[PDB]
Amino acid sequence: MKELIYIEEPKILFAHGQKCTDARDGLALFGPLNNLYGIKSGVIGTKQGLKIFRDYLDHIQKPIYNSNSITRPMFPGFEAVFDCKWESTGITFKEVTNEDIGKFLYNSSTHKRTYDLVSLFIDKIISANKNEDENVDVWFVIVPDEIYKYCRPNSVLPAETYNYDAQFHDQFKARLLKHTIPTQIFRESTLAWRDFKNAFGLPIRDFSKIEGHLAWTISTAAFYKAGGKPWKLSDVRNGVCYLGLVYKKVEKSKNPRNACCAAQMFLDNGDGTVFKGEVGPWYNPKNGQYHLEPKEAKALLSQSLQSYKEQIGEYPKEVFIHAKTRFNHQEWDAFLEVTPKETNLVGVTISKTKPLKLYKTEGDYTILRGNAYVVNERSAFLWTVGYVPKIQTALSMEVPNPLFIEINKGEADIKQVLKDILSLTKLNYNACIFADGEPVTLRFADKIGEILTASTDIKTPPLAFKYYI
Amino acid sequence: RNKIFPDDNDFTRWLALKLIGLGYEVWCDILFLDKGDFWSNIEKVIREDTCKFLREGVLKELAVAAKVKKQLKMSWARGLKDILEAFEKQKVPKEVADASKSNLLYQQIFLHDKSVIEKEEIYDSNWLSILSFPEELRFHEYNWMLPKRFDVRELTFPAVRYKNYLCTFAWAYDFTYHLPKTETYHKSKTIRIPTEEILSGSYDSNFIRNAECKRLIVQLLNKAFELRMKDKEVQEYEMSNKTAYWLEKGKLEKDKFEKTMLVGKQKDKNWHFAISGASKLYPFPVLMISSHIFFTADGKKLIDSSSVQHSSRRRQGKNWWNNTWRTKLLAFIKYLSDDDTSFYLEMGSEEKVFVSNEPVKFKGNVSYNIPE
DNA sequence: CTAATAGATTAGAGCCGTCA
RNA sequence: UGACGGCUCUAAUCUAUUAGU
Ligand SMILES: [Mg+2]
Repeated sequence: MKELIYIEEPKILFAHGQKCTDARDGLALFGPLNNLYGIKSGVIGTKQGLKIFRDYLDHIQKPIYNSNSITRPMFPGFEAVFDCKWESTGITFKEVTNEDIGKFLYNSSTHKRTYDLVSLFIDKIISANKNEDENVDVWFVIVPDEIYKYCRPNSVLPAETYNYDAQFHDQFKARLLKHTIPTQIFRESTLAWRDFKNAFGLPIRDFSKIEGHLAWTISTAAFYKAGGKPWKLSDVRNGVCYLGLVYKKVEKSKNPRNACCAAQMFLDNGDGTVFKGEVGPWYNPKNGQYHLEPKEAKALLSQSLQSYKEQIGEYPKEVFIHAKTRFNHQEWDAFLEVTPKETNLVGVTISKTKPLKLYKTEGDYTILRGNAYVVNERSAFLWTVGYVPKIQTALSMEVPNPLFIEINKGEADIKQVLKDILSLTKLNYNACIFADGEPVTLRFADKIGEILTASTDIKTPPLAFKYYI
Repeated sequence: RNKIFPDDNDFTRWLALKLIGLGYEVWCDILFLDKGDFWSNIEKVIREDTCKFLREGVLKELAVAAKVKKQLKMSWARGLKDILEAFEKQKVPKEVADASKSNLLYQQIFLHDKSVIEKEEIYDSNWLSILSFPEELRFHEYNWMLPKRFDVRELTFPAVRYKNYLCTFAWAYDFTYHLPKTETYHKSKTIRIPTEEILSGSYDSNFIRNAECKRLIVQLLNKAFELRMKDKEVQEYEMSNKTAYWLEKGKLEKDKFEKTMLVGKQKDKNWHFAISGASKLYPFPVLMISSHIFFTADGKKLIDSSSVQHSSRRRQGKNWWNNTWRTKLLAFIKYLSDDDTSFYLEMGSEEKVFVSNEPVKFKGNVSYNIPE
């Protein structure tokens, strides 16, 4: 008979040096780490986008209720939970003429009108940022739904501007990298979710029970993009530096141009936990292969180590590299070339797709989350998704597929690696959640990859995650 | 002394927690979960150590407050500020403020019946245990005695080409019908290798590599699984990269096997549970059975619209729970069992590979109380 | 270099659900 | 692109065998 072990709860630190396990109530009862002053917002778009954004900012400061409060916590207001006022008074509105909008949705080609839209938004943003006496905190982007809906990559409307990407968000985020402006991209469908209906009398998707998490998620992401931190960890020990690595492909190009991006947990000596993406995209000319060349991987690891040392003062003993693919011999040689003298390296491979479904004998609820099945000394299943005793509900719907955490190379302890991986599932600032089904060290790198893919000429890339998330 | 006396449940919760957080003592019924001395204490507090106070019951409380007074002779931020100003102006006493008490009360009250129970549990799995293997791995030297386009996968016995050999678990003189020139075969030129050393990892030879040998054996296992599924009058679906084997309609007894429903009807359309065989030798020999749901029109002919397949699968998978997945998997596995405890894969005239019908059982240490 | 048979690995688009 | 998960189809790429010179 085979045995199962349990991994202790990670817990997360909050204001006043308190501790808890759930991020939402850790913020609600105790507050965020720092204290902000205010947030200033500016809408780019039509007057309709202005109206929608003002309505959303008025709704965020007010209490939000659902049918049953057991499933999700309620929203009491952004200022009350973050201790900083942010409403529709510190606003800078930039018009977008409908006449200019109409003149671009006519070429029937996605490339030209997409590039024209990106330019017509970025020029207004830069003009407002430069030639105005106000100082907006976070620049907000509102996009009409139908125009982008017709801007799909493999779609048509029923050469200077033709050799570019066929997507809006990616190129738009890639073109604001050299300006270092915190820009947040909203589709009109998200915020104006109440003014869109159908000819049936009932919504297609039941959004009446996810309003609270929508509000929490957008508020946390915005507050992060304002320069504040909602929470951090309680037991980040010295010698810990998590580093991510995700692969992406550029699709429409002469060469396959495999795109690999990195993200990095580490300490900033301010008694906090600062997440910055020390990422400048590394290109793999070979087709189909998902292995960095020695040069690019060596550069990635050297940049991570230098960032840590210049951030803290000494090279950490241990480095964790969470990857979605396995490693080769020369790649590990490249990572070992810049490894400090008295240090060791661990590479965790997380193969998401593997068939293993477990059944409880009596109950219809799935396996408990923090369970761990030790196949061997260098292999284990960790149910990053599972039943949560804190909220008594199920994170996933169907039977979860446990992640296959393999210590691909190096020597470590399976218990410690699994505990650290479980801990890293709460440090996202996009959505204020309980725990993530995938480590954020393997997801924020992917979001970086999808952001900084549409263009490759950018020099001096942004560091913080306010820009990309 | 030193104490101060269902539509707004969370509002009251947050208000009380915040008032405690700023150092204002709040007494409420949400502290003591147990009920049944519940009113006498309140009356004693009102009569003895109550100085200032901040439906039939509401009327009675209002009357009590009036008697006490006679005897004495937008947003929530504005409300919170007004409450704080009123408390400060009235000079309501307070002690040293701390959040440790609030954290402890939250830990010991909010998540009382949501804790960890140290109880061992047993879980099933989708891995079918493998019992035994035939005594040898057979390689047949079929030199210039078979057609070059003979298409080895058309045979009734599982075999796959390798260099100039043929690998199978059958005798050297099987399937002579499809390959007529078989009789003049010398038996001393057939390579036999025992399964134990090659599978456990004790076979290093130039003829075949261990990873290659494992790939060959799992190919034979998948091919024989396909042949067995064809043998049991079970239709097939050619998936995106693999093959799935789905029972027909009316094959079972009242569409039920061992008190389990595997094929059924949805609206005016028929759905069919299916399985996919993929044997792997890591960590230990198993015969993985992934689960799928396909939809057809009349129950026998597949529908040629992948979008319809995905939409129907996602619509059906919303209502499925752990019990249903377990029951369907175990019933489908038991339906292919032979006699009592295992079903063989017909990989030979008299030689078979035994794979047990009971999936591997996992044992745990910590359980979850599943409180209804 | 080029075309068939398997396994094992990888990404990418497109769609569905959140109540009870 | 407010999030997450579970999926379908989808091709590409590595290894071994075979046949096109
Ligand atoms: Mg972003």
